[PDB]
Amino acid sequence: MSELDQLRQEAEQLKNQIRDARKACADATLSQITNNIDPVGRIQMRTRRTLRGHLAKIYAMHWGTDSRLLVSASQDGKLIIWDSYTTNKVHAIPLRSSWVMTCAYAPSGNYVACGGLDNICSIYNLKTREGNVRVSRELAGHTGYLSCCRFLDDNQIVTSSGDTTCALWDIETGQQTTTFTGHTGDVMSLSLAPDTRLFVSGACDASAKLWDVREGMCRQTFTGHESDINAICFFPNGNAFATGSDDATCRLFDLRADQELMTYSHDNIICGITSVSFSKSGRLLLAGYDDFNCNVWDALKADRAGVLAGHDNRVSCLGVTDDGMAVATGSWDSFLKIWN
Amino acid sequence: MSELDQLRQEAEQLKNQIRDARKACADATLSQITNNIDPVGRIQMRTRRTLRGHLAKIYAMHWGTDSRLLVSASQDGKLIIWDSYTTNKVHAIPLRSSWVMTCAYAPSGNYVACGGLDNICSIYNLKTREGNVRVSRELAGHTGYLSCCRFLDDNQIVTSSGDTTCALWDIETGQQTTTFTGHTGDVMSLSLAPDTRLFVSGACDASAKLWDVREGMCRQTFTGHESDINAICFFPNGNAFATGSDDATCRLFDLRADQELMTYSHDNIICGITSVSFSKSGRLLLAGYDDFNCNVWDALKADRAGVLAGHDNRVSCLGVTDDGMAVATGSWDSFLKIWN
Amino acid sequence: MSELDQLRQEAEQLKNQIRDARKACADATLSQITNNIDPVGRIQMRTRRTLRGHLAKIYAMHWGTDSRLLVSASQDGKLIIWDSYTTNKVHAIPLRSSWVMTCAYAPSGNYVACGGLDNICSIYNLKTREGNVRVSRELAGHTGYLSCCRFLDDNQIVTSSGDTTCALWDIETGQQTTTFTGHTGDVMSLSLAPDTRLFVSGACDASAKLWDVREGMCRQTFTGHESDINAICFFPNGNAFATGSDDATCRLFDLRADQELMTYSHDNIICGITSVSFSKSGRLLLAGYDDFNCNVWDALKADRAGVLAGHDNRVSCLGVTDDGMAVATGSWDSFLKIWN
Amino acid sequence: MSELDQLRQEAEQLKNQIRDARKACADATLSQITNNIDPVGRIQMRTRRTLRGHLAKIYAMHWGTDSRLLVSASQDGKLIIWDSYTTNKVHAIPLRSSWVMTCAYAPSGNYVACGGLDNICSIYNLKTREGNVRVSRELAGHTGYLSCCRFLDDNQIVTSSGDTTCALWDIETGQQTTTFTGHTGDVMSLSLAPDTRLFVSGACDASAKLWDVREGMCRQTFTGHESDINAICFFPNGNAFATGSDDATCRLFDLRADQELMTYSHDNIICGITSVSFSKSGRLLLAGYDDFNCNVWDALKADRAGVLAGHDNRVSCLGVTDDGMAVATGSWDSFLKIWN
Amino acid sequence: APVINIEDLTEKDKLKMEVDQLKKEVTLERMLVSKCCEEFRDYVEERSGEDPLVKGIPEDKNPFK
Amino acid sequence: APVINIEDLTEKDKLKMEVDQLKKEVTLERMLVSKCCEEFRDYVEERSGEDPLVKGIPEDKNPFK
Amino acid sequence: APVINIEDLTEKDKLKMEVDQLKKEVTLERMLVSKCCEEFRDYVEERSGEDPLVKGIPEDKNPFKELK
Amino acid sequence: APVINIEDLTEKDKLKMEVDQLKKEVTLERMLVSKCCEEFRDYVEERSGEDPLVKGIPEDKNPFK
Repeated sequence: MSELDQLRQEAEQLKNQIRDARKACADATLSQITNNIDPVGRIQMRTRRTLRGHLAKIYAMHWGTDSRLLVSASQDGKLIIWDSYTTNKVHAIPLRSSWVMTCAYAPSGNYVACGGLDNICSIYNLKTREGNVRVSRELAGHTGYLSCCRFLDDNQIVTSSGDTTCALWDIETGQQTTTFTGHTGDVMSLSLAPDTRLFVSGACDASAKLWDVREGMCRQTFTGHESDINAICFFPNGNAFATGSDDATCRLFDLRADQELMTYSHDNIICGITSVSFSKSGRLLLAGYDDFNCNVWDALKADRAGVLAGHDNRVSCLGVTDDGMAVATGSWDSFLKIWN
Repeated sequence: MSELDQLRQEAEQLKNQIRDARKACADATLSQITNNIDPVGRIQMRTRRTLRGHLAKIYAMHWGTDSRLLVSASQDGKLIIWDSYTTNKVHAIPLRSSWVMTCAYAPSGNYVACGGLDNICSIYNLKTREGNVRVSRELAGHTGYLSCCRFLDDNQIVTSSGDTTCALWDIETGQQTTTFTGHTGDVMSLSLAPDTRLFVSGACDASAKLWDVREGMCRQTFTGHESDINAICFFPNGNAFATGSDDATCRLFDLRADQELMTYSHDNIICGITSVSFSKSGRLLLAGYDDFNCNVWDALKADRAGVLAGHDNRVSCLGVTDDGMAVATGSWDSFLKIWN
Repeated sequence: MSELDQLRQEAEQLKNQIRDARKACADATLSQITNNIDPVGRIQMRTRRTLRGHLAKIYAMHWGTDSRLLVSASQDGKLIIWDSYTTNKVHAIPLRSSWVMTCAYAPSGNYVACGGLDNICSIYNLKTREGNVRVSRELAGHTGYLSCCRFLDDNQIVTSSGDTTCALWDIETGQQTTTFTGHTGDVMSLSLAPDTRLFVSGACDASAKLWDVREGMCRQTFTGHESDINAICFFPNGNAFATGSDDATCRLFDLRADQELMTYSHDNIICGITSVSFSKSGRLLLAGYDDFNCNVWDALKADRAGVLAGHDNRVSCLGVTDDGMAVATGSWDSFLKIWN
Repeated sequence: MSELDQLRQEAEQLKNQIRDARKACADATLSQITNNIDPVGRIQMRTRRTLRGHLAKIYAMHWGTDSRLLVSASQDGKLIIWDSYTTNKVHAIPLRSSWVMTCAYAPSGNYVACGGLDNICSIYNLKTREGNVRVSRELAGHTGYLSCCRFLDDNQIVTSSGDTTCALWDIETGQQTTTFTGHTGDVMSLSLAPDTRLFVSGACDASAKLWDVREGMCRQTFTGHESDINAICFFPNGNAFATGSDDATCRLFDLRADQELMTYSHDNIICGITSVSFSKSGRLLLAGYDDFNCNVWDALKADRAGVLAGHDNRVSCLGVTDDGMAVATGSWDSFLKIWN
Repeated sequence: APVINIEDLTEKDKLKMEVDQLKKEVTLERMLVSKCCEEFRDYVEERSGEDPLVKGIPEDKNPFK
Repeated sequence: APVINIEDLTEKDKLKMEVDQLKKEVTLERMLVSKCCEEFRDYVEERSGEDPLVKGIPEDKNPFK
Repeated sequence: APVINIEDLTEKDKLKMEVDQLKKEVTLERMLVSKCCEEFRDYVEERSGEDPLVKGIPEDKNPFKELK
Repeated sequence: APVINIEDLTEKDKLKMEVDQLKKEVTLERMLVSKCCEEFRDYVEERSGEDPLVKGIPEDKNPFK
């Protein structure tokens, strides 16, 4: 009965149609194509520095485009910016809220941002304001926690939120220029494309969606993970992206293929993935795990090339420098560790 | 503190372990092991009867254990008992609600049950009533539509509801003896094991669950479907069951394996499945589709051995007689047809 | 010594290259591509005729253009032209040799041919010389038995021989117009492409070769089998062909693919195949087996759709009428049987 | 006898059954069983010693049980016993025939042996006889070239020959104790089981055969290779063995499985393998190729863990020391190199 | 045996019950699907012949004729 | 030779001739088996329905009996 | 919804919007995975050369070295 | 067996031996390749840690140094 079940019929049929369409294209896996390629062997990275300071669980981090100044936050409401090379607080910004779920670094390095259960994204000018460094803009709009945010530029930032929506903001007016709706679950993260004209988000509805920044719409939705996507990371060439998820698997997705190219997981790895990032060449896919450890995967051969062990608690974040020189890991253990 | 954090994480890891444990046992599909079995030979059933009466859509039907009498439910608010052999309407019961979703014939032939958007499972006394057939009991308790119901005997009946639960009722007292909770979406169908010691339910959460009738708890939960399960039926030996879904596929699940043995679909069949049922031996798996047809699958070979084409609208229900001599199809076109 | 090494190693590398090139193109089998196709089911043909007349093992047979008249040859040194319809022996040609291995019927119906261990292919005029059917030509030149022969027309015939070669003969002159060399074993059978531009041969070297009749050269050699190819039959459209072998499997090869599309066998069939034939549409692939039976395979599904059981001995030959209305099976039990 | 030899068809039929029996047990491959296993880290072995002395192509080499002394054989008519630690050749035995093909080192270290196109396996005493190291015995019996030889003890040696057989000899009496016939092609190599109770031979007939020394019978014959098995090597535990072939692949066979566990090859590797050996644990399977390279395979992952590149011509042979400390490679470039 | 009102459960209550179930299921002794497939096949095979819908029904014995 | 030919060549001649054939075959442009299979399917499908052996023959129309 | 419609839909208006999205997606020209895998493999191949984290880097050049 | 000369074997001799060897191998109790792979994996796994060529040989314990 009702017109409702007719629309229901149509949607299901389109969904199966799409499943069949993708099935026709899944003609091989990446590993099968890379059979001739020799493995990197065994990656063995050692911790160079350990950024101490946070008196509580670190929930995020982000390198500056200079590949040296990185920002980080923790449950003790402290948005700290450090000098990785020397190991010292270049900034220690106390936030009115301790529950910080994300933090961003301006590509210009002139500002940063952060938010969480406060459902706001606060920008912080770290340069154009001498000495007293404080929130020069608070972005209000989301009706749910801020899960992840990424700077497009000084006056533009896109954020994801538990309110089930992502949003593009104009920092000057504080107005949400564009809204991105499509996910039926609390969004957890986003990752901009190399051009930034497009971006991809991972939501709790176990799907990642590609959105056109200018149009403010959904280009395509990706399925595969049988659980929520905690992390997402665009591939250097902008044609693919990786995802981290609670089903304990990392997956590689290709925008032109509209489906995954590979899955990375071992039957004895059952803890969820928190963070995910590629090496400079994209040869390695690093993922942070709840087991306090981070595994480095050979993206090409799907082998687990290494593992960065060193955190007393869950690895919550990890980032790779713009110069591919190093990787940093943030953990619930309150410490940060650089590996090179 | 963590509390919910650790709980929802604990849940995810357990799901991963089960998945991994299942893959460890996945080592063949049914069609592969049946390589040497001869194909059945084109199944060409003809319409033997066309039961005309319901001037509105038929939503459900159940065969009486005598393989002659059967009951059908229609949106015209009439529960009709038919003598398939003669085509005579033995009973035409007017209902308090036109939105019947289910009907059931008690093994004894003494009562029939039904319910729908009224969230009520009404039981009707056919025999004993010295004259007119009157309602004996109205079982109330579910806070959602009654999706399906099956008697165990005259004093016992199991129901499924859009309210996410299933329930065992003592009809004498009109009370639920046991509630079966676990699904996270509307329950759409249920099927009792040949010995009535267990029953299986399929729901909108895309999973099927095996419940212990006496213990009152879920033994197992099977997954694999990509959309809600609209139909479910126990296999003759009690160690397996088939499901019908909006994902356009039927699946055979084995209790000992705890996973499916086979899927039945064609990449060009994209419509939903409303009903599913086995032939007496279990060789054929008949399923009704939203495309107006019923497809008869070779359970062993996973091929379509025949098609029942005669309805000018969606096939909503079907059933095979206990003597394995006939199959009845109910449809939105107002008719019921018997084939063999 | 000389460069014998560089030659054998070169042959190997080339072989390795061909196997790899073929491997990369082997992206599926017919059975998978035929997912959406319904099986023909269980085929049940009945013996319509039992042509009795030979007092010795039949070795070959060939239907004529009219799908009524067919010729047969047996170890008693006799060529019998039967009128299948009436069961009348139209001819009973005495043969200079008893060990006949093959026979063919000219498309015009004016001649028949045969040969065997005599290493001679004898042409017998039937029509133009009303009265006693006498051998009009004895093609000599092969240094081994005539395993098979097939008329392109009244003045041209191709032959396969244990001498490892095949030849195209100008009947009138009795000369070998062209010699096809290449096999490294006894060529067991041949089949001419519908257009006659090419023909194929199966040999004891476990390979099949495609030859261009006019240029006298080998175009391709197909492998896969692990035993002698006793039978070979072109598919209706000239792009594919089937093989019967002692490895107990029938195979379908495609010219463009340069490899097989499908193998037909069951782990419980271990005896050799003597003959192979396609039904008119090519949907059925019928093959004679050493176990006295004929298995008819669903060419598209690879189902063993039927069995032609009736001979008390090895089914040595078989053929389907041009009108595809019936199939003939020759056996060592001296009988011929028409089925449909 | 007569027409169809019961034997020739019985051979095929039995081969078919064996094939079916093996396919039934071929559920997976090794690489699938070792997914959790992490890669071995790129092997980058280096030349520690370059044994200089030969003026022509080296054809064989064999480490002595002391994992220090070793012997090599070259087409210039020279058998050199070197010291791998000091690069000092302890002996330089001139040979009658220049076309040597094999050489063995007695476990005891008292003797060495060699043979080739002269179809003789000459034994040499280079211990208990101080002075002119002379041939102790010349084993004559093979009607074909000696392809390989290995001492069981001082009085027993097993040889393989191009004449299709292998044989056990009593060096004292110079007589053949047992002959091992079965191969239908030139035997190319052999390998003694750890306990010397069995040995395995690889031949041009593309099969490997396990023979029981005492009983002097062939217990199993492994197939799979597409051409000549030029090399063969027992695995440390004696339940498996590897083979090298002209089909460009090395294979691991398990005796209980009666078939291969894994194949090692890359579609861009088309040349032949000349030798094959395992590391002390069995983790690595080293193979010498005709392309002048030696690939070190990860036996478990089937990945190429490394590549020993150091010869200006075909690596004709290689061997890993008994103590797993080093590996030597012989080549047509006159040089021998020790790596680790 | 027990009867429960889903309204008497909180989000926390549901979660706890969820992982309790998962914990029970993880200890499930799963059979090889190949073996389950063979047993399924054998069961069906012992009855395929006597199945009016498979084998067919003689007109004189078809109650729906 | 003239028309016919008797293979009485040397081992070096046979191998030579062999790599010569292999060198021809190696240059072959192969169609994907998937495309070949689909074409084979479409060919048969538009003809099987009326194939006398697939569909059977009505008593009266059978040229045999 | 989009910027021009923050949030204003019914439990059925969404079904319509969902199928519209699906109608567009169903026609996405999709590339074969192997094709995408080769281009991916390739991109990474002419790149893995200077990947610091893969080939390592000498202490003296390592930005996160000692003090000298 | 004993010591036999190939020249002394005729066509029939060999074929008969082939069939007789084939008759014995057909009766072999073949283990599942999975099981063999497991046992193999376990064996290698319990030893590769001390494999000089795998783990590496220290520049003080290398005899070829």
